[PDB]
Amino acid sequence: GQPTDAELAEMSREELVKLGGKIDGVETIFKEPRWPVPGTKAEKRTERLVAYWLMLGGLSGLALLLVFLFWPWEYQPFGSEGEFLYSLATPLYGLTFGLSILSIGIGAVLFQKKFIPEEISVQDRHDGRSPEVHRKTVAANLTDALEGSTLKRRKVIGLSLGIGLGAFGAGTLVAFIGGLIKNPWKPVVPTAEGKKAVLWTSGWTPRFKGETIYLARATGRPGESPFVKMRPEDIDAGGMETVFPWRESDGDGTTVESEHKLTEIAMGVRNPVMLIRIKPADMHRVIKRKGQESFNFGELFAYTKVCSHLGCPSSLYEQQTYRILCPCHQSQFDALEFAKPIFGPAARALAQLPITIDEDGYLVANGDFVEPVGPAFWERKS
Amino acid sequence: GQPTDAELAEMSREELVKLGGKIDGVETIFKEPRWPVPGTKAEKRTERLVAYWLMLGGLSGLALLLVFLFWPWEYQPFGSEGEFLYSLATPLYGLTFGLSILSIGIGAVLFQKKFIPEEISVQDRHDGRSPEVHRKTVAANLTDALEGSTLKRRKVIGLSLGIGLGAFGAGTLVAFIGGLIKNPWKPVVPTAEGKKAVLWTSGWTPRFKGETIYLARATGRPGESPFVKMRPEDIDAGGMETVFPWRESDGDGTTVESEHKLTEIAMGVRNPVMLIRIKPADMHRVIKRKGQESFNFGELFAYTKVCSHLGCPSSLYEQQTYRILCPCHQSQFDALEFAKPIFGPAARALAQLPITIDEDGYLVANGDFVEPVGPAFWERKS
Amino acid sequence: DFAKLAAAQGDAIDSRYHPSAAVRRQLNKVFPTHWSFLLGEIALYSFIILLLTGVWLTLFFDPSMAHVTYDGVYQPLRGVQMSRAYETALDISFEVRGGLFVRQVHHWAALMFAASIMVHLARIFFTGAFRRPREANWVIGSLLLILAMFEGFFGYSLPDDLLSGTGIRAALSGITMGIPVIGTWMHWALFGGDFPGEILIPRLYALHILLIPGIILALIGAHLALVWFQKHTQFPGPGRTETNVVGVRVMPVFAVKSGAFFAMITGVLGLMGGLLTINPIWNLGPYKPSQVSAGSQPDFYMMWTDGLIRLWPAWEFYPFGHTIPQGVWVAVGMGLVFALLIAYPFIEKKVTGDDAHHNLLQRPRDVPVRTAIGSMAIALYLLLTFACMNDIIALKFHISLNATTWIGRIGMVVLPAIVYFVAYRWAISLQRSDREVLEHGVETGIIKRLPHGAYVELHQPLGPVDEHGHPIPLEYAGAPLPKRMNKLGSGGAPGTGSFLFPDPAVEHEALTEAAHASEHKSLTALKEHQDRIHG
Amino acid sequence: VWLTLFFDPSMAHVTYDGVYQPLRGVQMSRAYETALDISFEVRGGLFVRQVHH
Amino acid sequence: LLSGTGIRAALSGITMGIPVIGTWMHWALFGGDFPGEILIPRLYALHILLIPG
Ligand SMILES: CC(C)=CCC/C(C)=C/CC/C(C)=C/CC/C(C)=C/CC/C(C)=C/CC/C(C)=C/CC/C(C)=C/CC/C(C)=C/CC/C(C)=C/CC1=C(C)C(=O)c2ccccc2C1=O
Ligand SMILES: CC(C)=CCC/C(C)=C/CC/C(C)=C/CC/C(C)=C/CC/C(C)=C\CC/C(C)=C/CC/C(C)=C/CC/C(C)=C/CC/C(C)=C/CC1=C(C)C(=O)c2ccccc2C1=O
Ligand SMILES: CC(C)=CCC/C(C)=C\CC/C(C)=C/CC/C(C)=C/CC/C(C)=C/CC/C(C)=C/CC/C(C)=C/CC/C(C)=C/CC/C(C)=C\CC1=C(C)C(=O)c2ccccc2C1=O
Ligand SMILES: CCCCCCCCCCCCCCCC(=O)O[C@H](COC(=O)CCCCCCC[C@@H](C)CCCCCCCCC)COP(=O)(O)O[C@H]1[C@H](O)[C@H](O)[C@H](O)[C@@H](O)[C@@H]1O
Ligand SMILES: CCCCCCCCCCCCCCCC(=O)O[C@H](COC(=O)CCCCCCC[C@@H](C)CCCCCCCCC)COP(=O)(O)O[C@H]1[C@H](O)[C@H](O)[C@H](O)[C@@H](O)[C@@H]1O
Ligand SMILES: CCCCCCCCCCCCCCCC(=O)O[C@H](COC(=O)CCCCCCC[C@@H](C)CCCCCCCCC)COP(=O)(O)O[C@H]1[C@H](O)[C@H](O)[C@H](O)[C@@H](O)[C@@H]1O
Ligand SMILES: CCCCCCCC/C=C\CCCCCCCC(=O)OC[C@H](COP(=O)(O)OCCN)OC(=O)CCCCCCCCCCCCCCC
Ligand code: HEM
Ligand code: FES
Ligand code: FES
Repeated sequence: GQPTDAELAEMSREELVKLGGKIDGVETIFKEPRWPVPGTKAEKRTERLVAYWLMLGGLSGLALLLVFLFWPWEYQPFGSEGEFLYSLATPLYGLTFGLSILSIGIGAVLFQKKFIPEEISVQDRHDGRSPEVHRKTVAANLTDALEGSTLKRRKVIGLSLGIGLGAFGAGTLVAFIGGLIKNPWKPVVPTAEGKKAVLWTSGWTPRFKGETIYLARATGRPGESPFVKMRPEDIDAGGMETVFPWRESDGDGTTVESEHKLTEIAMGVRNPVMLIRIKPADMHRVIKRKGQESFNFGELFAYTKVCSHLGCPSSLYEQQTYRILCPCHQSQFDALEFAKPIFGPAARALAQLPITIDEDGYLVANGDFVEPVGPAFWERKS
Repeated sequence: GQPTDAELAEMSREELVKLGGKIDGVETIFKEPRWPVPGTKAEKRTERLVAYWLMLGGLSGLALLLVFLFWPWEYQPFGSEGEFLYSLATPLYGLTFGLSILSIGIGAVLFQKKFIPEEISVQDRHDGRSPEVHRKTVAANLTDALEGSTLKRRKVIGLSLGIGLGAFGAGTLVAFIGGLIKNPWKPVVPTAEGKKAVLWTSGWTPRFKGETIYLARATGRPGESPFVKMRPEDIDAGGMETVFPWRESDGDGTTVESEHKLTEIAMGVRNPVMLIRIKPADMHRVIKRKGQESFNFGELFAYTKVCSHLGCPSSLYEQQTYRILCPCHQSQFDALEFAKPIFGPAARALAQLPITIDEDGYLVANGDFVEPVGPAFWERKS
Repeated sequence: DFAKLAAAQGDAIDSRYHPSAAVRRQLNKVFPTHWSFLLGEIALYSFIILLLTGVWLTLFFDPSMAHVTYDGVYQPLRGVQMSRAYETALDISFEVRGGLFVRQVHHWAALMFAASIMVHLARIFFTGAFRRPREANWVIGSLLLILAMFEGFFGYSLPDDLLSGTGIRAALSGITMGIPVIGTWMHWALFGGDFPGEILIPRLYALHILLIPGIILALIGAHLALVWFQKHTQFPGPGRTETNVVGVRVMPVFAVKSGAFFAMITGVLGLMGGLLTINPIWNLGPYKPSQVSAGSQPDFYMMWTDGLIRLWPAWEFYPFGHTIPQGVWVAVGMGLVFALLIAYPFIEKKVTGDDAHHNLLQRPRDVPVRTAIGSMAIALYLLLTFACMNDIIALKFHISLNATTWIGRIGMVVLPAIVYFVAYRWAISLQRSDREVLEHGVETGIIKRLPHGAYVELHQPLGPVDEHGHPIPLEYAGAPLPKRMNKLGSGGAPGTGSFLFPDPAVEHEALTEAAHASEHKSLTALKEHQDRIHG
Repeated sequence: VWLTLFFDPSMAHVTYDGVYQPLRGVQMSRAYETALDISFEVRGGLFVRQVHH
Repeated sequence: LLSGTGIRAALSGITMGIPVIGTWMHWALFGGDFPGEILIPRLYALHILLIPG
């Protein structure tokens, strides 16, 4: 029960380790070497085994360096000599790296399990409820700090500090978050009926009364003339085409003024629509919505692609069933009837675009959606 | 010298604080309250002073909140009603916020300096050379961990682990930094003499032999026709114009194909050149460089704007002194002579562009710089 | 003279500072050597790899919606308008040496991070490591899991892709707009406008590389510090009590094996990044509101939220002139899930009454109701995940898509009940098996009695044997029981020579009796310590 | 943190088309555009960036 | 303009003037020539996460 002022000099390594364990509350029981018997060749075999694992790790690390610096990396076009090498380039990087570090780890584990001595050290756990001396001394220190400070005695300071901190926190939090806060209902998008909020308006909202908005088909041409006017004859019974609200002013993408209007048309969340041609035989099964009975142009029905539930496109059109399925959450809308959901999370029908043909026979929108078209939100259905 | 098993129950707060100080090596000397005499009105005045500071902090925080929520923020174009309010909008935010928190801090400092008791506590510093028990026990623990592990006896493991870790480290670091490393001398920029390095080539390098590269003036027009062909008559004696390497193929910025070539021309580091009209009276003071004697067209001299030292534009021009000054580090080049540096950090003359007039009189480069034009680097002058 | 250099450096360190006592405490700290306690280390190591690969990725990633035509190397996407984010992700994939590998190992590390967090949560929940001393640790770990989920969401949303973009559009935008009073305002604040607002990906990039990783790093620091100082709990065992830690010291064994385990986890993740393709965005065109795909799934750690979206039955309410879409249902469901997960230890202690300081873990069999509840929750989570995957499940395994949706809908209230009942009974039957072993000994081969033809299994008692054959039953002590003589001192001495050739008999005997002496020495040391604690 | 919530790092060229009139239709990088947005079109953004600097 | 001029001076010129590896450091920092399209994203990473960390 003494700190060993001078006995440490002659205390051996084992005695010093035991002393450290004792001081820390740790008693090492059965710390025994793995190879008490000397000169055996099983020891040499295990030595060679861990050495082989570490050397495999090193060889694989060298392989990683050699393949990384010297290998046919770099994308190779389809069906070109060197495509196979490129394809298995990254796999080789990963294989070499992972094998190297994994083999090093295996060697380290084997060294721990075969050479580092085995111990069952048991540590005294002093968890919970620090001794009463420490508890009461901490409590006394904190209480003396609080009471000596003379707080809870200067009522004016107690209340004034609270008011000041609360007001400063209020001001700071409000100034931090007001930059982010924006009004969703600020009228910004221009429209024939004056500026309106974004959610109400899509690319199909007439900017000026009587504007012509063609159901332009989006050819995949990279950049130039991405949207081209469309005609009813182009679609045939049981066919679907994704159309966009193209204006004569939004000409081809050749100019710089254009190719931004066209990019806006393409990136409009509520812009894309699906034009579906209902078969003449199945035209008798169509059930129409209130205020949407005349929306269809003969056997052409234009429904927003944006799913009424969370707004994913509902592109999966199934003919001979007339079901517009959404891939995001597997909701079917019955196209024959007004595009009402007959399965899945959706509960509101897809907005139906009024369509017709202008002069020259090109398909144009005969108005705007009679309801907001994207996914629903609080300020809706009124 | 005992842990006070049951004395802590009757130990008072002061005694417990002293005990904690003793345990931690801290002796609190002269912990005296600021207001030993009770009922004095100086105490009340100081109380009210700190309260006033905290209340000023709170009022200023509320002011920050109200100003942030309700003030004519938002940019106002110029000389507009509301421009004065906007100009001091942000200053009001900062004034209110800073005043609030500064007043809170002043109140806290005053409370500490006027009400919290004054103490001169002295702590026992046990720095340096932990007691020999701790030192020797740590050394024994580490040495036992090392020797017991049986390392420094398995030479094959000792060397194999080192080799493996070193090889893995080198594979990993090379594979980390290798993505970033790029040959600065990969021939990428096309040229009449085949692909050349970016540093060798600039916008004035003829892509094909005999190409016409007009010295186009960069009008400030926002986007359309930013670069316009130029004629010698446009400048007058003692005039400087910044010109760029415009090709007929790089037409106005109306198209999308254009407005990218033009943006490249504008953003070319080595592209901008300064065309200087040397006064005919001072034309006799001109000295000319080796191989640059015919570069000037009459009294027109085209020197790269990029300073020869660190590459800032040397845009400042002093006529009647003929000194091209660089703002970055105050280096002057004598335009009369070949643009050799006659002051400042620069040590290499600015590269001189050959110039002439094609048919119709428009100014066109009569070749390319006979030297690399940007700032110097290791692989230069050969 | 490396020894002299080490001694001099140690003396200099102990003179400038005085870390001798503290370092000795750290080295002597004892950690239990149970395998299940490495599950948290797996998550920690995956997190470290995530940091290291994320730094490399940020060195090459550009977050922006600024439209650009690719004009890169990847021929199948040339001249197509794309965000700079997608363009730089493609540049990492193709135009940076090893960038594809780095991003793949980063994504695989993210998946392993989520999976190992889930496995660690299962370990602690089923073993009762959240009780009185460590409910705060449980709480911060739950916050950590939520942060990991959402950071993975933002991470695979960072490179604007068709899949990730449609996932964002669904989850973030739709469910945010759905929220009744502040949904649209939250949407506009987050996106700075309508959904495709031109600040979304920069904001997510900041949140994902700086903000959320910073919070996760701080919480992991708190977690590891708490585990370090509230000494790690342990399973009941021979010398293990509520007031001691039986295991190995930090320095010689635990440090070495933890470092080696980190090396091996890094190796597994690198091998996956090499051999397995993760998120091949190049196949996925740049995000466009019109383009879609059939799959449209999130990473597995958000697959349960997506499956909740899919399965919940389209119940929308329409108050006076307003709408309460089906997204708010899932929002509230997620809120409930997180709230219950965070508040379970407090719920557990309110229900049961346990306010005792628990340092010995409980076997999941020994705690049936909690084991049953955890099994029920895991069954619900798996059902939700496979419901999210129902599209591909229906496609490959030929099941109607409607059939899978309704299987999920019915099973999210049926399968939890079935799994609860089965798990409760399974735990009680595991207890019954343990007591059978305690009272009869381990089972072995059958023998036919000499005089008559009775058959007796020839058990092996685990404790003192009565004067007659039957043994004195032992008392259950919360520790696993050996049900196979396999794992006891029976049939365990193969020729110790080598795989192909033997060793000299003298060497074999020396080694085998040395091992016998060592193992009986360990057993005797544990037995003596156990007797000393109470006796 | 507040600035990162609003800053967009990129050289992707863009015409401003913002609120600051003296720089309208001028080619600029997205970094500059979003710094201008912080200054002008975000409430307290000018103050936040100024106190940051 | 101001800060980009400062970058052009220091980060580009000083880096590219260094004798043995100057141009190699320049190209590896800027992803190519000075106005390389990754400079500001790289600095953003360095400035919000790496160096502040
Ligand atoms: C919401 C929900 C769960 C709806 C129900 C849909 C569903 C999961 C139905 C079960 C799927 C199965 C098992 C179809 C086989 C036909 C069938 C139902 C037989 C009867 C089932 C039964 C009780 C059999 C008794 C014996 C028994 C337990 C058999 C199970 C057989 C199987 C399939 C075991 C493994 C379970 C399994 C992997 C199911 C598919 C789950 C997923 C998400 C696979 C993901 C996955 C896919 C989809 C790949 O295409 C792929 C391609 C290349 C590499 C990797 C993968 C990959 O990991
Ligand atoms: C009954 C009983 C006895 C109870 C016990 C009492 C009890 C609760 C004790 C514990 C006390 C607790 C929990 C104290 C607080 C601990 C705490 C927070 C400490 C600070 C932690 C720290 C250092 C930093 C903060 C870290 C942090 C973010 C913590 C919170 C983690 C949580 C809960 C995040 C939840 C996020 C979430 C979904 C919020 C809902 C808001 C909504 C609906 C947003 C819209 C939304 C978004 C934005 C999506 O991205 C999304 C993606 C996929 C599907 C849907 C959605 C979606 O709906
Ligand atoms: C193409 C390309 C770029 C490729 C590269 C991919 C990339 C971008 C990044 C990954 C590349 C790299 C750098 C990989 C290697 C990563 C790495 C450092 C691996 C180390 C593992 C290794 C090589 C081991 C060798 C074998 C050996 C001799 C091991 C013993 C000595 C060692 C290394 C000990 C390490 C100990 C260790 C893991 C310390 C971690 C430090 C931390 C963060 C916490 C410590 C800690 C731990 C570990 C707990 O478990 C714990 C449990 C309960 C309470 C508290 C704690 C606690 O505080
Ligand atoms: C206790 C605090 C009491 C104050 C309550 C504050 C909430 C009431 C707001 C009062 C101001 C409204 C009228 C005048 C203003 C107005 O009409 O703005 C509206 C938006 O209101 C704003 O200004 C910013 C809102 C302020 C954020 C408040 C943060 C939440 C608070 C309540 C929580 C912290 C308080 C402390 C409690 C918590 C303590 C912690 C425990 C809409 O913006 P908009 O028309 O689209 O223009 C956009 C510009 O605002 C936009 O800043 C700009 O950045 C643009 O993006 C722009 O488009
Ligand atoms: C001990 C390690 C021994 C290995 C020494 C490594 C240095 C020699 C490199 C050997 C490979 C050179 C020939 C084949 C390859 C070749 O021609 O590439 C050149 C560039 O060499 C590369 O590949 C990447 C260089 C490797 C980085 C090395 C990092 C420094 C090392 C030496 C320090 C760590 C080692 C451990 C010691 C420190 C221990 C810590 C104490 C030029 O690229 P370029 O033609 O422009 O194409 C670009 C593509 O490279 C580019 O990756 C791609 O990303 C593009 O950007 C592309 O444009
Ligand atoms: C993050 C990146 C980190 C760096 C990692 C990557 C670094 C890789 C560097 C090695 C790559 C190969 C060097 C290429 C480039 C190279 O370095 O040039 C060589 C130079 O060898 C010599 O003779 C020089 C020795 C003779 C003069 C004696 C000088 C003593 C000096 C050095 C003492 C002062 C040192 C003071 C230090 C101050 C430090 C300041 C802080 C010769 O030209 P060459 O190898 O044929 O390359 C041709 C291009 O010269 C050609 O312009 C082009 O057209 C191509 O053809 C290209 O291939
Ligand atoms: C995927 C699965 C869903 C996820 C599941 C995780 C959520 C937590 C799990 C289960 C909670 C319900 C447990 C069952 C609660 C038992 C009810 C009772 O009757 O109370 C009897 C007790 C014993 O009393 P005893 O003296 O031992 O005598 C024996 C008498 N026969 O009393 C009490 O102390 C407690 C009284 C009230 C406790 C309140 C607990 C709930 C608090 C709200 C948290 C949300 C709950 C969500 C539920 C899903
Ligand atoms: C802490 C847990 C983290 C998780 C779970 C996580 C998850 C992910 C995932 C799954 C991806 C998708 C990768 C791909 O699609 O190829 C990703 C991307 C990314 N991560 Fe993280 N990450 C984490 C931390 C970090 C950190 C700390 C950084 C920065 C140091 C970072 C930087 C990035 C970057 C820049 C990307 C985009 C790269 C790309 O699109 O390929 N991540 N993250
Ligand atoms: S996103 Fe279309 S049904 Fe849910
Ligand atoms: S940059 Fe021109 S003198 Fe230095």
